[PDB]
Amino acid sequence: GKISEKTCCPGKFDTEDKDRLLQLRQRSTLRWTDKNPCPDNAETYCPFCELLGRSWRFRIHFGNL
RNA sequence: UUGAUGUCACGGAACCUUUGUUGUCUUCGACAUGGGUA
Ligand SMILES: [Zn+2]
Repeated sequence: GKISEKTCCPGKFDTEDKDRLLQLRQRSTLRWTDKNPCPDNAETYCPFCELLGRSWRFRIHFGNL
């Protein structure tokens, strides 16, 4: 879970409005800590939650190839 | 030409069955051609 001096929480992969999602994850998620995910109203998010884009508005946007 | 907090599709052998095989003496004789003369 270390990345530089920071440590990543488990991320969040849990959506209440399931029917929005065309696909749902069937595989298990890899684990590295017992700690809970970052709060949904936090200001500061760990690097994994930045990569997830959880921090019309994107933080990391992938274009098509 | 995607939409985003969730994609094991490297998650799936074009695989399985089917005889290029059955039948046949390297033999042997009468035939071609269209008129001619009253
Ligand atoms: Zn986090």
